[PDB]
Amino acid sequence: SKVCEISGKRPIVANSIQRRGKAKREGGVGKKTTGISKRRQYPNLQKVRVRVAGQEITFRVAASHIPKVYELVERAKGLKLEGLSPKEIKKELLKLL
Amino acid sequence: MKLSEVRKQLEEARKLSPVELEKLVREKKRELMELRFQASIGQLSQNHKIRDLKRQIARLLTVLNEKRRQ
Amino acid sequence: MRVKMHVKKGDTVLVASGKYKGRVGKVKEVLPKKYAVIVEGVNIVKKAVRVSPKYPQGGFIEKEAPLHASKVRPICPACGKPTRVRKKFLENGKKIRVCAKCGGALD
Amino acid sequence: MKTAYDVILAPVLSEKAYAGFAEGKYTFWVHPKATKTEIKNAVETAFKVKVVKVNTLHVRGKKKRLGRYLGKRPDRKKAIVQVAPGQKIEALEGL
RNA sequence: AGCCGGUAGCGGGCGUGGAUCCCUGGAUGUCCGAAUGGGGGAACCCGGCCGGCGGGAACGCCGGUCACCGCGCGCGCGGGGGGAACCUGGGGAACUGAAACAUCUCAGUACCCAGAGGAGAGGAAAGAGAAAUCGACUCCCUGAGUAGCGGCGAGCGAAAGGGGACCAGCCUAAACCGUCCGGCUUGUCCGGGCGGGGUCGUGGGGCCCUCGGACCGAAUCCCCAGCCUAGCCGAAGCUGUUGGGAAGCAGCGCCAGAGAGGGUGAAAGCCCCGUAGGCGAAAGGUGGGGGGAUAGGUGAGGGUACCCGAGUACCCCGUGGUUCGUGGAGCCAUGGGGGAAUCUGGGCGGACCACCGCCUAAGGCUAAGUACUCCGGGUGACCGAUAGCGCACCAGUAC
RNA sequence: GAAUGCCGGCAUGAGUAACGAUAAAGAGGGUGAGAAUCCCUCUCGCCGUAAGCCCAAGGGUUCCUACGCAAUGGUCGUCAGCGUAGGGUUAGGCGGGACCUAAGGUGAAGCCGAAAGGCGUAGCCGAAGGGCAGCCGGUUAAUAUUCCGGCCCUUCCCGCAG
RNA sequence: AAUCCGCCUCCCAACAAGCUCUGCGUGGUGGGGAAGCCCGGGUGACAACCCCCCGAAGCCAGGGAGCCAAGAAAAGCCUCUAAGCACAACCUGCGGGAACCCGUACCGCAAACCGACACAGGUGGGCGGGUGCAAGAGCACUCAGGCGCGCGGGAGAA
Ligand SMILES: [Mg+2]
Ligand SMILES: [Mg+2]
Ligand SMILES: [Mg+2]
Ligand SMILES: [Mg+2]
Ligand SMILES: [Mg+2]
Ligand SMILES: [Mg+2]
Ligand SMILES: [Mg+2]
Ligand SMILES: [Mg+2]
Ligand SMILES: [Mg+2]
Ligand SMILES: [Mg+2]
Ligand SMILES: [Mg+2]
Ligand SMILES: [Mg+2]
Ligand SMILES: [Mg+2]
Ligand SMILES: [Mg+2]
Ligand SMILES: [Mg+2]
Ligand SMILES: [Mg+2]
Ligand SMILES: [Mg+2]
Ligand SMILES: [Mg+2]
Ligand SMILES: [Mg+2]
Ligand SMILES: [Mg+2]
Ligand SMILES: [Mg+2]
Ligand SMILES: [Mg+2]
Ligand SMILES: [Mg+2]
Ligand SMILES: [Mg+2]
Ligand SMILES: [Mg+2]
Ligand SMILES: [Mg+2]
Ligand SMILES: [Mg+2]
Ligand SMILES: [Mg+2]
Ligand SMILES: [Mg+2]
Ligand SMILES: [Mg+2]
Ligand SMILES: [Mg+2]
Ligand SMILES: [Mg+2]
Ligand SMILES: [Mg+2]
Ligand SMILES: [Mg+2]
Ligand SMILES: [Mg+2]
Ligand SMILES: [Mg+2]
Ligand SMILES: [Mg+2]
Ligand SMILES: [Mg+2]
Ligand SMILES: [Mg+2]
Ligand SMILES: [Mg+2]
Ligand SMILES: [Mg+2]
Ligand SMILES: [Mg+2]
Ligand SMILES: [Mg+2]
Ligand SMILES: [Mg+2]
Ligand SMILES: [Mg+2]
Ligand SMILES: [Mg+2]
Ligand SMILES: [Mg+2]
Ligand SMILES: [Mg+2]
Ligand SMILES: [Mg+2]
Ligand SMILES: [Mg+2]
Ligand SMILES: [Mg+2]
Ligand SMILES: [Mg+2]
Ligand SMILES: [Mg+2]
Ligand SMILES: [Mg+2]
Ligand SMILES: [Mg+2]
Ligand SMILES: [Mg+2]
Ligand SMILES: [Mg+2]
Ligand SMILES: [Mg+2]
Ligand SMILES: [Mg+2]
Ligand SMILES: [Mg+2]
Ligand SMILES: [Mg+2]
Ligand SMILES: [Mg+2]
Ligand SMILES: [Mg+2]
Ligand SMILES: [Mg+2]
Ligand SMILES: [Mg+2]
Ligand SMILES: [Mg+2]
Ligand SMILES: [Mg+2]
Ligand SMILES: [Mg+2]
Ligand SMILES: [Mg+2]
Ligand SMILES: [Mg+2]
Ligand SMILES: [Mg+2]
Ligand SMILES: [Mg+2]
Ligand SMILES: [Mg+2]
Ligand SMILES: [Mg+2]
Ligand SMILES: [Mg+2]
Ligand SMILES: [Mg+2]
Ligand SMILES: [Mg+2]
Ligand SMILES: [Mg+2]
Ligand SMILES: [Mg+2]
Ligand SMILES: [Mg+2]
Ligand SMILES: [Mg+2]
Ligand SMILES: [Mg+2]
Ligand SMILES: [Mg+2]
Ligand SMILES: [Mg+2]
Ligand SMILES: [Mg+2]
Ligand SMILES: [Mg+2]
Ligand SMILES: [Mg+2]
Ligand SMILES: [Mg+2]
Ligand SMILES: [Mg+2]
Ligand SMILES: [Mg+2]
Ligand SMILES: [Mg+2]
Ligand SMILES: [Mg+2]
Ligand SMILES: [Mg+2]
Ligand SMILES: [Mg+2]
Ligand SMILES: [Mg+2]
Ligand SMILES: [Mg+2]
Ligand SMILES: [Mg+2]
Ligand SMILES: [Mg+2]
Ligand SMILES: [Mg+2]
Ligand SMILES: [Mg+2]
Ligand SMILES: [Mg+2]
Ligand SMILES: [Mg+2]
Ligand SMILES: [Mg+2]
Ligand SMILES: [Mg+2]
Ligand SMILES: [Mg+2]
Ligand SMILES: [Mg+2]
Ligand SMILES: [Mg+2]
Ligand SMILES: [Mg+2]
Ligand SMILES: [Mg+2]
Ligand SMILES: [Mg+2]
Ligand SMILES: [Mg+2]
Ligand SMILES: [Mg+2]
Ligand SMILES: [Mg+2]
Ligand SMILES: [Mg+2]
Ligand SMILES: [Mg+2]
Ligand SMILES: [Mg+2]
Ligand SMILES: [Mg+2]
Ligand SMILES: [Mg+2]
Ligand SMILES: [Mg+2]
Ligand SMILES: [Mg+2]
Ligand SMILES: [Mg+2]
Ligand SMILES: [Mg+2]
Ligand SMILES: [Mg+2]
Ligand SMILES: [Mg+2]
Ligand SMILES: [Mg+2]
Ligand SMILES: [Mg+2]
Ligand SMILES: [Mg+2]
Ligand SMILES: [Mg+2]
Ligand SMILES: [Mg+2]
Ligand SMILES: [Mg+2]
Ligand SMILES: [Mg+2]
Ligand SMILES: [Mg+2]
Ligand SMILES: [Mg+2]
Ligand SMILES: [Mg+2]
Ligand SMILES: [Mg+2]
Ligand SMILES: [Mg+2]
Ligand SMILES: [Mg+2]
Ligand SMILES: [Mg+2]
Ligand SMILES: [Mg+2]
Ligand SMILES: [Mg+2]
Ligand SMILES: [Mg+2]
Ligand SMILES: [Mg+2]
Ligand SMILES: [Mg+2]
Ligand SMILES: [Mg+2]
Ligand SMILES: [Mg+2]
Ligand SMILES: [Mg+2]
Ligand SMILES: [Mg+2]
Ligand SMILES: [Mg+2]
Ligand SMILES: [Mg+2]
Ligand SMILES: [Mg+2]
Ligand SMILES: [Mg+2]
Ligand SMILES: [Mg+2]
Ligand SMILES: [Mg+2]
Ligand SMILES: [Mg+2]
Ligand SMILES: [Mg+2]
Ligand SMILES: [Mg+2]
Ligand SMILES: [Mg+2]
Ligand SMILES: [Mg+2]
Ligand SMILES: [Mg+2]
Ligand SMILES: [Mg+2]
Ligand SMILES: [Mg+2]
Ligand SMILES: [Mg+2]
Ligand SMILES: [Mg+2]
Ligand SMILES: [Mg+2]
Ligand SMILES: [Mg+2]
Ligand SMILES: [Mg+2]
Ligand SMILES: [Mg+2]
Ligand SMILES: [Mg+2]
Ligand SMILES: [Mg+2]
Ligand SMILES: [Mg+2]
Ligand SMILES: [Mg+2]
Ligand SMILES: [Mg+2]
Ligand SMILES: [Mg+2]
Ligand SMILES: [Mg+2]
Ligand SMILES: [Mg+2]
Ligand SMILES: [Mg+2]
Ligand SMILES: [Mg+2]
Ligand SMILES: [Mg+2]
Ligand SMILES: [Mg+2]
Ligand SMILES: [Mg+2]
Ligand SMILES: [Mg+2]
Ligand SMILES: [Mg+2]
Ligand SMILES: [Mg+2]
Ligand SMILES: [Mg+2]
Ligand SMILES: [Mg+2]
Ligand SMILES: [Mg+2]
Ligand SMILES: [Mg+2]
Ligand SMILES: [Mg+2]
Ligand SMILES: [Mg+2]
Ligand SMILES: [Mg+2]
Ligand SMILES: [Mg+2]
Ligand SMILES: [Mg+2]
Ligand SMILES: [Mg+2]
Ligand SMILES: [Mg+2]
Ligand SMILES: [Mg+2]
Ligand SMILES: [Mg+2]
Ligand SMILES: [Mg+2]
Ligand SMILES: [Mg+2]
Ligand SMILES: [Mg+2]
Ligand SMILES: [Mg+2]
Ligand SMILES: [Mg+2]
Ligand SMILES: [Mg+2]
Ligand SMILES: [Mg+2]
Ligand SMILES: [Mg+2]
Ligand SMILES: [Mg+2]
Ligand SMILES: [Mg+2]
Ligand SMILES: [Mg+2]
Ligand SMILES: [Mg+2]
Ligand SMILES: [Mg+2]
Ligand SMILES: [Mg+2]
Ligand SMILES: [Mg+2]
Ligand SMILES: [Mg+2]
Ligand SMILES: [Mg+2]
Ligand SMILES: [Mg+2]
Ligand SMILES: [Mg+2]
Ligand SMILES: [Mg+2]
Ligand SMILES: [Zn+2]
Repeated sequence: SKVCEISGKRPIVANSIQRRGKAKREGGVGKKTTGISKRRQYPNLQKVRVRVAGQEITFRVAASHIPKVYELVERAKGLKLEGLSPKEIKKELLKLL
Repeated sequence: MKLSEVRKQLEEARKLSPVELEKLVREKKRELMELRFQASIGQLSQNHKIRDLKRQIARLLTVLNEKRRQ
Repeated sequence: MRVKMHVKKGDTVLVASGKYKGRVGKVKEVLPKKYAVIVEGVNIVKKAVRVSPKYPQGGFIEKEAPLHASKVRPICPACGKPTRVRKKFLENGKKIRVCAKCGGALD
Repeated sequence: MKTAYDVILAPVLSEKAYAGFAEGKYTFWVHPKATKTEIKNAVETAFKVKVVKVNTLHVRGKKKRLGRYLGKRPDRKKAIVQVAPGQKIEALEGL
């Protein structure tokens, strides 16, 4: 329920629209709206744990960009990464975005 | 303090060293305390001298500051 | 920035208006913040003074009351006539007041 | 620059302060920020004595008015310094 | 040529050897405050380290320094907080109106929040939309209360085009080349950095052949004009008379690129301050105008089909935006699922299909015309102390 | 000319109700322009698990002295918690800080949330709890475990000896 | 890590002692010191300063017993050891030096605090003497101390 660290996908506000009646295309009188109220659509955030330069790195990422984490790991092979902390490894991977 | 005395005080102050300017400020600050004491017992009819000394001291510290900025 | 004064202490001025109009006298003092001058022997008033160290016996003194600076006009020391003042740039070149009727210096 | 003469402002002029001269206790107005230790040193290098005891108290300014304008006198600080046996501060012996 | 603020006085001083005062720069600038050594009930309290002072080791004082986060190889640079409105983004009501009320309205308003700057946003067509057309964006007029939207109720309400203001266009990613670094799965490798190259819709670029060898020029830097932050010169009236007083009345004059206005004892072109017309910066600020640098900018065929921005386009589901409230509902945006291609690629012209055309998405920047008024000035068929700002006065005070 | 309109002024009620505990007063002397009301003396009455004394909050010079009485004081006022001025608060040992932790607050690590922000073991802050060395007397118009006197004590630094 | 603490075993000591700490008394020494009289001070006075009794809810204290509802933390302190360092360091005695910041006036059951007021209201802790009433902080009187409540004078109806 927050922000994708890879895509920047973020919760958005959407309306919930309750309708009644038969649609005109089916020969009905038409749809009537018995209620419109705000709600939120969340990104499909999940955890992606991954080992890079011998250290466990955790990403909070929308499912749509799960493969983008592994791409960042692949491209990480060309980086002077060993000896660094997880916080510092993470910053490097994200910089390759 | 007349203008001529102020010009002259500045010329002579700008020839002293920082160490000399400090000793002189210290001397004038004891002079200023003595004026204060005489003022508080109503024995200083020439009260303008208190303002004069304080601005003398300010001028000296201003020159002390000149010499130490570069 | 500064109150403009066409007259100073102490040149010779004519008092050209008021009860003392026509009088000539020296400017004893100029009061820029009141835009007023004090002319010797002009605008005399009786002031009450209390019995005091300063004034034993008490009674009254005589004081010169200020005159609006526009009521007064300098007497040119060259031609001896009441004059508006002009400005002249010398060769220094400082600026001086000069008489408008002839051209003499007033200072 | 800070000197002994910035710490010691004036003597305290009162019957209670004068009562102290007879036993070597001299009372000054000192800078409100001044510490007992620095008042000790200030008195010693100004009056050429040895201080063996310092007492201090803050003196709050008196609220005063002039017509419709209520105000305050400045806050002050008093120091009573005890000088070594047999010593004196002739400037205050005054009287 | 006077001066030591409002502020007189007491008591003393200063100034043509140029004071007070006004402008610019500098110095000093206790403590609190983003407050940042640490703590804290703001303006207090308590420390580490280096140096100094005292007889000084205990104690205290003086100077320097010590928060956190971001970025870049312990050190540097940056950030933090504030600002009357104006601006953009992230969120986002209700009364009310519909003479009840729920969709709808009020309104993406009020307000909360983040951010920006003297503006901000937007901006160089995957545009418009029917002109065989136009040619970034912004802003004004108009188109037009039109087209439309709408419990087709109440109401809501475009765009194109035309007239104007201003004017300006650029940098990248990828192919390919070079170089450095490291990865382990040893090289014709893959990855990372840097440099070159390249930037477009008459499609453009790369590579390969063939042909050909100075003019433009910044939005960046430099100089200068001009401007601001003090100022200066500036024409011409005397006499009598009534009056406390002349500027009124009278006599005789004069100036005017100045007869705007305000003062002066009453009603003054010529007494004063000004006005018309002119003049002025060592210093700081500005400089969009002028000049100069620099950055950058630049051919034609033919072949090759190497590149042309991906969890993207595209389709479906849930919504938002638009005049569009599910409507025949396209377009632009996107939370979920599925998921391409590189010009013979792709998006659009209001379902959809064909035809015919328009355009080049998934990287970034970009003056000016526009908004506002804390601040300075100018001007009112604006107020004149119950008015005009809440405050003409020691008011965001007393209370 | 009216809006129980708004602001201000001034009336009526009216010399009326009231003057705030039914613990209570009387006289003499003094001061002074002025005295039921201030000072002094005698007498009387009231409180006395308080209506006396000490401390903490809160208040902030109201404390002491001199000079005052326009207003403040429910009358009066020469008086005063009122006006003007001068003076007055002194600590190694009392209280708090340079010590400790409580709830709670804050918060390296970490977790969460459109933004603002919400949480969070350690740590830190947080007292009227823990801890820690001063008793009695004298002195001032006004301070006193603070000044002084007597007799004691704590910590820190340095040094000596063990 | 530990020689400390915990656990097991043995010996002695153990309701004794020992060591230690606090209270109270005494204690070199320093103070105080009434009525009355006289003008807060002098005198009383070279003051005296002793005996008996009552006696706390306070002190010794971290005391004892009973009970169930089962009754803070951390530092100071002591002990153990680690890096270290063992010419140092710490401990004990003694000596000299050093010892900062803030509060302290005054009101404080009230005329100075909260109630618009010098307001019969509200405001936490300690001391709160004597006699009698069975006791007591109750009640009456009264000590020290503090007051008569900031309008009065008459009259003697409803
Ligand atoms: Mg729904
Ligand atoms: Mg339908
Ligand atoms: Mg049909
Ligand atoms: Mg419908
Ligand atoms: Mg999850
Ligand atoms: Mg997973
Ligand atoms: Mg998806
Ligand atoms: Mg998917
Ligand atoms: Mg000067
Ligand atoms: Mg001038
Ligand atoms: Mg005249
Ligand atoms: Mg005449
Ligand atoms: Mg000049
Ligand atoms: Mg300084
Ligand atoms: Mg005395
Ligand atoms: Mg010192
Ligand atoms: Mg103190
Ligand atoms: Mg003052
Ligand atoms: Mg003054
Ligand atoms: Mg004088
Ligand atoms: Mg004078
Ligand atoms: Mg000059
Ligand atoms: Mg300046
Ligand atoms: Mg200072
Ligand atoms: Mg600060
Ligand atoms: Mg700080
Ligand atoms: Mg802090
Ligand atoms: Mg040091
Ligand atoms: Mg010394
Ligand atoms: Mg030292
Ligand atoms: Mg320092
Ligand atoms: Mg420091
Ligand atoms: Mg911020
Ligand atoms: Mg902020
Ligand atoms: Mg800002
Ligand atoms: Mg918005
Ligand atoms: Mg946001
Ligand atoms: Mg929104
Ligand atoms: Mg908004
Ligand atoms: Mg809501
Ligand atoms: Mg509604
Ligand atoms: Mg409404
Ligand atoms: Mg309406
Ligand atoms: Mg309507
Ligand atoms: Mg309605
Ligand atoms: Mg209605
Ligand atoms: Mg209704
Ligand atoms: Mg409604
Ligand atoms: Mg709306
Ligand atoms: Mg608004
Ligand atoms: Mg901001
Ligand atoms: Mg502009
Ligand atoms: Mg912009
Ligand atoms: Mg932009
Ligand atoms: Mg483009
Ligand atoms: Mg038409
Ligand atoms: Mg709308
Ligand atoms: Mg148009
Ligand atoms: Mg047009
Ligand atoms: Mg224009
Ligand atoms: Mg153009
Ligand atoms: Mg290699
Ligand atoms: Mg690569
Ligand atoms: Mg490379
Ligand atoms: Mg090209
Ligand atoms: Mg091509
Ligand atoms: Mg450019
Ligand atoms: Mg002029
Ligand atoms: Mg003129
Ligand atoms: Mg006449
Ligand atoms: Mg005339
Ligand atoms: Mg005429
Ligand atoms: Mg004109
Ligand atoms: Mg005119
Ligand atoms: Mg005029
Ligand atoms: Mg006329
Ligand atoms: Mg007229
Ligand atoms: Mg005129
Ligand atoms: Mg002009
Ligand atoms: Mg001009
Ligand atoms: Mg070619
Ligand atoms: Mg290809
Ligand atoms: Mg493209
Ligand atoms: Mg991408
Ligand atoms: Mg959709
Ligand atoms: Mg729709
Ligand atoms: Mg809609
Ligand atoms: Mg429809
Ligand atoms: Mg639609
Ligand atoms: Mg289509
Ligand atoms: Mg989506
Ligand atoms: Mg779509
Ligand atoms: Mg095509
Ligand atoms: Mg295609
Ligand atoms: Mg599309
Ligand atoms: Mg489509
Ligand atoms: Mg189209
Ligand atoms: Mg431009
Ligand atoms: Mg701009
Ligand atoms: Mg613009
Ligand atoms: Mg404007
Ligand atoms: Mg203005
Ligand atoms: Mg008018
Ligand atoms: Mg008018
Ligand atoms: Mg008025
Ligand atoms: Mg008004
Ligand atoms: Mg009027
Ligand atoms: Mg108003
Ligand atoms: Mg104003
Ligand atoms: Mg006022
Ligand atoms: Mg009517
Ligand atoms: Mg009425
Ligand atoms: Mg009424
Ligand atoms: Mg009525
Ligand atoms: Mg009314
Ligand atoms: Mg009326
Ligand atoms: Mg009214
Ligand atoms: Mg009225
Ligand atoms: Mg009346
Ligand atoms: Mg009335
Ligand atoms: Mg009557
Ligand atoms: Mg009646
Ligand atoms: Mg009656
Ligand atoms: Mg009555
Ligand atoms: Mg009553
Ligand atoms: Mg009564
Ligand atoms: Mg009498
Ligand atoms: Mg009497
Ligand atoms: Mg009386
Ligand atoms: Mg009387
Ligand atoms: Mg009395
Ligand atoms: Mg009793
Ligand atoms: Mg109060
Ligand atoms: Mg007062
Ligand atoms: Mg007192
Ligand atoms: Mg007082
Ligand atoms: Mg009193
Ligand atoms: Mg008196
Ligand atoms: Mg009175
Ligand atoms: Mg009176
Ligand atoms: Mg009276
Ligand atoms: Mg009264
Ligand atoms: Mg009265
Ligand atoms: Mg009253
Ligand atoms: Mg009197
Ligand atoms: Mg009173
Ligand atoms: Mg008083
Ligand atoms: Mg008076
Ligand atoms: Mg006194
Ligand atoms: Mg002591
Ligand atoms: Mg303490
Ligand atoms: Mg310390
Ligand atoms: Mg602490
Ligand atoms: Mg702590
Ligand atoms: Mg954090
Ligand atoms: Mg928190
Ligand atoms: Mg916690
Ligand atoms: Mg601590
Ligand atoms: Mg603490
Ligand atoms: Mg405590
Ligand atoms: Mg305690
Ligand atoms: Mg203590
Ligand atoms: Mg003791
Ligand atoms: Mg007292
Ligand atoms: Mg005292
Ligand atoms: Mg003592
Ligand atoms: Mg030894
Ligand atoms: Mg172990
Ligand atoms: Mg013992
Ligand atoms: Mg004992
Ligand atoms: Mg004993
Ligand atoms: Mg004795
Ligand atoms: Mg006695
Ligand atoms: Mg006696
Ligand atoms: Mg005796
Ligand atoms: Mg005898
Ligand atoms: Mg005897
Ligand atoms: Mg009990
Ligand atoms: Mg027990
Ligand atoms: Mg139980
Ligand atoms: Mg227990
Ligand atoms: Mg705990
Ligand atoms: Mg601790
Ligand atoms: Mg070792
Ligand atoms: Mg010792
Ligand atoms: Mg300290
Ligand atoms: Mg203090
Ligand atoms: Mg207090
Ligand atoms: Mg005290
Ligand atoms: Mg006291
Ligand atoms: Mg007291
Ligand atoms: Mg009282
Ligand atoms: Mg008391
Ligand atoms: Mg009570
Ligand atoms: Mg009580
Ligand atoms: Mg009381
Ligand atoms: Mg009161
Ligand atoms: Mg009260
Ligand atoms: Mg009363
Ligand atoms: Mg009361
Ligand atoms: Mg009670
Ligand atoms: Mg007793
Ligand atoms: Mg009986
Ligand atoms: Mg009994
Ligand atoms: Mg009984
Ligand atoms: Mg009984
Ligand atoms: Mg009893
Ligand atoms: Mg009872
Ligand atoms: Mg009772
Ligand atoms: Mg009774
Ligand atoms: Mg009794
Ligand atoms: Mg009594
Ligand atoms: Mg009574
Ligand atoms: Mg009475
Ligand atoms: Mg009464
Ligand atoms: Mg009667
Ligand atoms: Zn002349």
